[PDB]
Amino acid sequence: EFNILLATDSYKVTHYKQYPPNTSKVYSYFECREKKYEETVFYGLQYILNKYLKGKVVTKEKIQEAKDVYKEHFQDDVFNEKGWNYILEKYDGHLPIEIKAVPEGFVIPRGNVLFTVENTDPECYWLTNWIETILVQSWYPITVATNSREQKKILAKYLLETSGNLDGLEYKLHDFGYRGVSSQETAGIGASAHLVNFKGTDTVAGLALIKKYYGTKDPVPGYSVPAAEHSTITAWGKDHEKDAFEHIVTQFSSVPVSVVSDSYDIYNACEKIWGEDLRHLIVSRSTQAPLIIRPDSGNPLDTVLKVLEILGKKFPVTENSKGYKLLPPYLRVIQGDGVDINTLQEIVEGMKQKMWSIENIAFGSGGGLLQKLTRDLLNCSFKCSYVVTNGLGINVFKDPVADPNKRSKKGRLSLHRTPAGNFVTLEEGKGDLEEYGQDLLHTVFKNGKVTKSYSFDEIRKNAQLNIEL
Amino acid sequence: EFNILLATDSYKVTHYKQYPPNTSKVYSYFECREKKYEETVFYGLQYILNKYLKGKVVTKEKIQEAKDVYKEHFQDDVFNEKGWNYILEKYDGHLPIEIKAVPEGFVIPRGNVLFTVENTDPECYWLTNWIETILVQSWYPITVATNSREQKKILAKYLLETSGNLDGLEYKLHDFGYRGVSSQETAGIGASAHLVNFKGTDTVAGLALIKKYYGTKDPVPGYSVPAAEHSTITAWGKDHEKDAFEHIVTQFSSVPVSVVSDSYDIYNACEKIWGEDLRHLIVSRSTQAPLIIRPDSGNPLDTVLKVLEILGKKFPVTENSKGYKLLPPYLRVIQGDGVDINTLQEIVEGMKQKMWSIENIAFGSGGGLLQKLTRDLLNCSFKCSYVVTNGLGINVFKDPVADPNKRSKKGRLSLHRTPAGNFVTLEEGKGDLEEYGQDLLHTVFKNGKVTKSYSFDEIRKNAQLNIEL
Ligand SMILES: Cc1ccc(-n2cc3c(N4CCC[C@H](C(=O)NCc5ccc6sccc6c5)C4)ncnc3n2)cc1F
Ligand SMILES: Cc1ccc(-n2cc3c(N4CCC[C@H](C(=O)NCc5ccc6sccc6c5)C4)ncnc3n2)cc1F
Ligand SMILES: NC(=O)c1cccnc1
Ligand SMILES: NC(=O)c1cccnc1
Ligand SMILES: [Cl-]
Repeated sequence: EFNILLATDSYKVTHYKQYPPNTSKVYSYFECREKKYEETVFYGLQYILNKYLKGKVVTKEKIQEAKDVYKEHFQDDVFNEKGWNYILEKYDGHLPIEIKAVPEGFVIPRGNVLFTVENTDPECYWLTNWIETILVQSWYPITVATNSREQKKILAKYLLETSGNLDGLEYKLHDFGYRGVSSQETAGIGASAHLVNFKGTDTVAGLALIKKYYGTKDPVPGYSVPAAEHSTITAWGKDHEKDAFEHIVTQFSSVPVSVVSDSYDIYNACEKIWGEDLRHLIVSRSTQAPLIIRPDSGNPLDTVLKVLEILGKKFPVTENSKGYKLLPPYLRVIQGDGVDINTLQEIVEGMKQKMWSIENIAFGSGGGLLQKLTRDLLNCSFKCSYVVTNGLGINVFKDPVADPNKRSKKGRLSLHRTPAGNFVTLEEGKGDLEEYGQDLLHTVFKNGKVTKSYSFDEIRKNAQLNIEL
Repeated sequence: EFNILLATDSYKVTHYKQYPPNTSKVYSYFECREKKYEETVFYGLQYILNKYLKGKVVTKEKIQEAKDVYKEHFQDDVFNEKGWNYILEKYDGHLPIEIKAVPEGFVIPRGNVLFTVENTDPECYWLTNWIETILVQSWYPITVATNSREQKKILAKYLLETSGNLDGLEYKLHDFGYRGVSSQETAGIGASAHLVNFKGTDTVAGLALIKKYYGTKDPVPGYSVPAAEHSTITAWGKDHEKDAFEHIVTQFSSVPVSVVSDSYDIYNACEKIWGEDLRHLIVSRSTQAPLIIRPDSGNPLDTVLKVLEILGKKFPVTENSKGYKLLPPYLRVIQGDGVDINTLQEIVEGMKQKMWSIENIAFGSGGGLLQKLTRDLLNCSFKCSYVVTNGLGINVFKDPVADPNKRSKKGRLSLHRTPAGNFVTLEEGKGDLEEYGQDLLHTVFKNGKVTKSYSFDEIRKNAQLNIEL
């Protein structure tokens, strides 16, 4: 079982002896600091509140196990067994903490308060920063959702430019990162953060997380189609690649099917196997069940252009109303090797320069989508900004001399609409003056209970693009 | 509960229909492909075998749950219920799989088979690659352990050059990465891959993972010391940084204590507060309990050098037998910001040029140690190499025209010691010829049971550096 007593950085165990004497309150906030990723999607906190923070999280056994571990870990007795016993006996193991947060799915510019944490009992002044480590891991669902939405921005721009509309935009970036992430739990969290912006996923674990912690009107959060891998092609033997292709397309004749075609020679497969030997099987296919040719190797842009050029000469190409070339509706393409936000931009721009519509293509991303991201990318940070000591509050901050980018905000914080409809974070309790209207943070957690929640449908609506609205 | 049926890439649900008819065996292997990271530490598979693969992993309830999710996910009934029901009835939900692997902790050059997977029942030919996604996630503990051990090599070289020995080498790279990773489960896995090489960690989760899945003779795998964060300093007030310092070194007067000193001005704090105002508190400290000044900002190399020059002029420096300057034993330094393998190399090289011993310093790394890594880095791959169809085995592989690096191995594989003491992977069953001694691959899993396991103590032994030997 999970033990929140053992779910923190080791040094935090010793933090209670470091605060000034008579500290009654510790108040802290989370932000994506300014340093392009100018705006972030807030998503993932609700998962953490339910899975790890709500309910009876303290028991006598959990106190005892933390005791025994920390005695040997530090080779000394520094564990605050008294304060954890106080929480057990006084609150039946419920955390005396208040967390206020911007609604999930909201798109907020960099450098604004996203959530705040404070203790609701003077005796638990140390508890605020104890749970810093758990809460800061929200950087990851925030960064996946933000990085995924930025790629959707690129995709929407070139789809609209080459086709005249945004049809099928939500299926243009498909999650292929299950194997490429660091764990099963990461796969679920990251796939759900992708599904805030798109509908296509192969990481099954995201669907379960969404249903369990957020919910949707529809039965399934994400969708997928039948597809081949190298083992199901190569197992037929090198000389029988055509037999594998024919068997697979026939097996899924009425639904869309993706067939990786680069096992030996991608160019030969598109020109000779799909384009000649098996062309009859492809042309008969329905509009709703196209053959999706997937290259998996080589330079991502060079491969897509040569693949499209080959198919354009074996298959009937039309020109759409914007003047961009279109494969017949039974034939499409997916590029799922080496796709990240940077190469995605290079591919669609190169496709447009060669007059190919983005309608022809979808993208799969693995490591780029879920694994190649860090807390440093959006500068996610958690800092103390206000404490009460001897009954007097003081506005608290850091201001390192060698880096003004690491300066932290001062005092009690609030998030507001500006008169022009933008966002601003008010410092030093100044939101109490009511010059900017109402604080947009809501209490989402108080004294062990989740007090406000959002369905995954609300989050998706919140996270939409302007071009979509 | 965890459902193995919902723990794979979506398209693998459809793969049982794509293999050639009359296929009785699918045999697949894992390698860190060649393309410096010339050798990898094999670590982490035993965690996955116990947590996810062993025992009764299939139930009627699980099969039903999977059936309903996949019907909506694909908008088609494609799930192989008969195959999963066959496993329930014939083997009480135990997976008919055999996994052979190199012992954990072994240091193997790139491009060598590390483990193989095959089905043991002809009806379950599809199951070998169903569990590809689960197994491939071993890239992460392998990559953390490899990257951490390479940094230990760098540290070992420069400590030895500057001090004449390796005393304290195992404590020179400290895991700060708990908050910087993507999830709780990732934190446990990655911190345990670090403890294969070092003893210092602030990520408590990794300790429980080791004790539960690997084990140690010692009470705990990793250790830590009391340490301050910015909140415990800044909470005292901007004009009271000196009061916070003095309160903390007195609260932890008999154990080693790390104090972040860059809240406002790292160089003022070293020169004036530690250097003059609190110097008396410092000089009296024991060798066993030094003050560890920690800079958390600026250029990592420039800050460490300036910090050491400042301290060298306020405290009595000695010159060791190699001619390198040594702080007094009650005073040490830790750089725990912006540290990865590249900058770690720049720091110790810069310290050597300025004639500072590596004895003076340790390093703390967070994102670099546990989160800034991908499967691309060691090119961890899982590919099918052998199948039996119609009673005949055939050697299977991919060989994309665009990339020579993506070529896979052929046939049944074995791992051997060469005459010169190196390693070789024999293809096409040629290990049967017995010209190369015993296969170093061992059956670690068969038909639902873990058949050989290793203690964390033997893993640390296997992963030792040559310089340590
Ligand atoms: C693994 C994977 C599978 C499919 C898609 N995908 C669906 C698209 C879509 N839809 C959704 C289905 C009904 C309807 C539809 O016409 N389908 C067929 C279709 C159309 C275009 C493309 S391009 C690559 C595949 C494909 C398939 C509306 N519209 C636009 N682009 C879409 N891409 C992307 C993937 F990464
Ligand atoms: C968070 C943290 C804590 C300690 C270390 N750490 C211990 C070292 C060691 N030891 C081990 C303990 C007993 C004994 C010892 O002298 N201790 C105190 C000590 C000595 C050197 C240094 S340098 C930075 C900190 C520090 C502390 C022998 N020998 C060499 N270098 C060592 N670094 C590194 C960290 F990142
Ligand atoms: N459906 C796919 O093509 C896929 C899924 C997961 C990983 N790689 C590719
Ligand atoms: N002990 C430390 O100094 C520490 C731990 C975790 C994160 N940052 C710093
Ligand atoms: Cl209890």
